[PDB]
Amino acid sequence: QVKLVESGGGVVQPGRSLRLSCEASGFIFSTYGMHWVRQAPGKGLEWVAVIWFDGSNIYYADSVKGRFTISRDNSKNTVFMQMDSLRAEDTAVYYCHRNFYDGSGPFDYWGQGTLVTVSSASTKGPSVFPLAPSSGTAALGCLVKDYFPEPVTVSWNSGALTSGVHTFPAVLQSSGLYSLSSVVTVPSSSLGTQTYICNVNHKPSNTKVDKKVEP
Amino acid sequence: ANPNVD
Amino acid sequence: DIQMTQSPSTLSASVGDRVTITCRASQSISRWVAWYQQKAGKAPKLLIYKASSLESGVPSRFSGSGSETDFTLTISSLQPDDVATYYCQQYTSYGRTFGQGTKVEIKRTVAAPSVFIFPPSDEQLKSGTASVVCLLNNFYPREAKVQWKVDNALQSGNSQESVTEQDSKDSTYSLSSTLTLSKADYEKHKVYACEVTHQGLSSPVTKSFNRGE
Repeated sequence: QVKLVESGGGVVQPGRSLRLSCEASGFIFSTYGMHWVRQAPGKGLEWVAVIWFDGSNIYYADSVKGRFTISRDNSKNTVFMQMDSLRAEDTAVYYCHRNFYDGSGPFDYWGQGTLVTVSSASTKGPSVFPLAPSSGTAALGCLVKDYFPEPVTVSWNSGALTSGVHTFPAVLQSSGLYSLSSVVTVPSSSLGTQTYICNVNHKPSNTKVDKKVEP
Repeated sequence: ANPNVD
Repeated sequence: DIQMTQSPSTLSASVGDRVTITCRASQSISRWVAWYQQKAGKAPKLLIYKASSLESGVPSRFSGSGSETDFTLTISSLQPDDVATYYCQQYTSYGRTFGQGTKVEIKRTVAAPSVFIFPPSDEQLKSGTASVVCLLNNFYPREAKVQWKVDNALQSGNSQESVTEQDSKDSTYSLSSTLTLSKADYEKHKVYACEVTHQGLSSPVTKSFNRGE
């Protein structure tokens, strides 16, 4: 089917440059256009740029005019956005987006977004610690501590365990590094038979940790 | 008329 | 370009209530308005297009109306799964502009939290730091107080909280409070306890453990 995959996010120093790409699958970019839409943390959606399938009809929002450059690969089904002179206000999740309307109905698709962090800090992979179930139902979890920048994705048993999972929003510590915990409630009947592993992914630092949680 | 419609 | 003005900014209502959200365009957009729903941590989803038509899969309780400059999104029967932020959008031309968004919260009955305490892991103690986590699970309303006691000494400046968004089915919250100390300062005291007060609890519930048992 249709999928849009953004890549290129991570930390970038203020005043420096960063290149985003969006790979489009399940359709040919031979009609209509492609959009970039960004969302600052806790803020609203903001359309940023558009490009047509043939490179024409390029428009930018006033907030990024003269700094962002949208373009498409003439050889592949991929669109790019070069982002120069980045400032703190540019920190946002950046979504690749495609929308049009036919007699068949609406065609509206979004990537999962990539987080650009405009910061003077360095990238740091996290450490993963188990929240062991101790002395009805029992709760266990994983503490993902001291990482920068966001985000960190956490799953349990490679996504086979979802019910009762609470992965809390990250918290900015005194050190300036992020930390979060993901917890899950299970019946204490299963602590002796079922294995519980949290899968932690920090893409900006190429960190993939599988941590088994034991009583 | 609309560039996103038909 | 065309400016979109959305209201209200935030609203809370009960299950089954009618929710009304309005958008204004700075100039005529005919009926080229769409309404998007975005839930916590996920990408936006198209709900309404051409002011009034529903995207595939959208429940019938979502409706839209309006033309030219004034448009309205209506949820005829607010459900816990509708807790999200909603955005209007015009698509008259090649670009887009969104409204500021309306966060929709839901009201429900009081639910007391289940409190769990987690001692610091031994691998973190080998790393040189110590974190004590206290978990408040599936409660309403959001307002709660978590007090950290170390040998019955109240703490301040060394704990941080995080709260999930309302659950998509029962609309409760869950909260985590993390007491972060140095390994040297942790191996000092004996008893670590988190005291929790909440409207659903008759008296403050305390979860405690002794260091190294």
